Amino acid sequence: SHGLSFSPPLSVADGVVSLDMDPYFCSQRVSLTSYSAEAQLMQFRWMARGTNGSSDTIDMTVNAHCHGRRTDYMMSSTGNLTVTSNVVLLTFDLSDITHIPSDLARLVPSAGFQAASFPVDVSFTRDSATHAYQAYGVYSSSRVFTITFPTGGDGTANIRSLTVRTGIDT
Amino acid sequence: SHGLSFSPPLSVADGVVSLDMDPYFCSQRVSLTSYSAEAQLMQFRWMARGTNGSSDTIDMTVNAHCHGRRTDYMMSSTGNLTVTSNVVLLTFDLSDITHIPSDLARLVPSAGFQAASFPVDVSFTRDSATHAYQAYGVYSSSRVFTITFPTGGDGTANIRSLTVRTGIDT
Amino acid sequence: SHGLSFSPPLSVADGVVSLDMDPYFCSQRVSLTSYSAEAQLMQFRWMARGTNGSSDTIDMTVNAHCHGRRTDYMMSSTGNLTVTSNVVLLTFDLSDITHIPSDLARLVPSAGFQAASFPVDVSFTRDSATHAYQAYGVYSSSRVFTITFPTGGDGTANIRSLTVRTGIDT
Repeated sequence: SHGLSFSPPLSVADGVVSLDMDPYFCSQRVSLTSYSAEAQLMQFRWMARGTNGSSDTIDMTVNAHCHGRRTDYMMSSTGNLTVTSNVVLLTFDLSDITHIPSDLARLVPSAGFQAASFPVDVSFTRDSATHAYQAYGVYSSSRVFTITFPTGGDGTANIRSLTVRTGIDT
Repeated sequence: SHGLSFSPPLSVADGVVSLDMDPYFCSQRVSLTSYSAEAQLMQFRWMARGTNGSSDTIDMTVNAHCHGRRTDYMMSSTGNLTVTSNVVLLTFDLSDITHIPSDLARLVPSAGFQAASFPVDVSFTRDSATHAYQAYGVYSSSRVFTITFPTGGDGTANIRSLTVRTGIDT
Repeated sequence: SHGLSFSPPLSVADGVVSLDMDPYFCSQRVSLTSYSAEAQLMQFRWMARGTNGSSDTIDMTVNAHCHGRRTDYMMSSTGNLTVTSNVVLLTFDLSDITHIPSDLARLVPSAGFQAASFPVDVSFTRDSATHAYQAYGVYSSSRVFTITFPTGGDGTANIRSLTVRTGIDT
């Protein structure tokens, strides 16, 4: 007879058998329960880059609420973005963050999450009018996602008061 | 002495003891962590059925974002819905989907979830004005939920640009 | 040789080794999966207290959707709130709830969650105009959170139709 062996996330050390727990995901308070890691509200500025229908950049003030392995993004723009077409792509690369939090892992999506486009709420003012769209993002790599949204009209224009609301599973 | 026996989700095969993991819920990367299953953004059309305060139907364009065991619904209507009263019930039965994704399990709520009404965001235009409500749905069975919302006024009318935003735990 | 010992959330009773599961977080259906606890939609009234930029109180009609260890709050006000400044703090203490649900644990945030400010969506009408803000709350203790939001203008005024939308991890 072979004895008993323990496969991850089960482990054994000095006769004690344990469940190894990601504290951002789970903990025990006797029974197996939700995360024990402290939540963070991160505040930083993110320079987004127009990558299609714009060669412009725009500063976003970002509040990243990290709770368990959910990071929720609340972004607001200062400035006008120059658009050239009826659709624009705005790229969000982790290198274009100033500040940059130490828990950078809270801004990288899981491999599971990265596999699909995800919903992004977009609003902005163009020609004094408030536009609002159900847009979509997709990660191109683990550090970079691009959102795609309508500009409100055609040709060259300036969109202002850009808000972005979305979230990722990390 | 009886020995040791392992209760689900613990299991033993050839001396190796494991935690069986639903990959839509959890995985191990050494420690027990969040889901490893790939996210999906599903796109299909859903014919909703007025079931009270309407005998009409309306085509919805649905984006179902499946991430872990969360499915988030973003629906937008093409067409007018005929209403007859100040409140309407709109039924969403899985059989009235065209396309219909192969991972249909992503559109069935958990028994836990099904036990309560859940929040649904509803908006639409009636008489040129944009209405918006915090509405509620409830599953009648595991395949069928009905949302209940105000129509914006009284008697016969046509509501347009119907949006529905909600999510289910599957 | 010492034998094998089982650390929480693993446990052993009469030779049977188990994973103890918080049913609000997890269950087994063979593999380890999401919560099995029934969801609740709670409905109660909550008297909020102006604690800075107001010495007033305001009745909120609250719908608390409890699903797993997520509680989502949908609040709507009846009445005017008297404000005195350009920013207001509104306190939500569990003692000021009437009704008060028996599953009060669904309205206490986790120690993890409590550690950070969290996003709160606020809207209201002032001077006939509809204001809307991305606001923030923070728990001062496990029973009491305070939201902080702009009033829409300055000096004494009355804000009406106050809505509050937020959620907590419990």
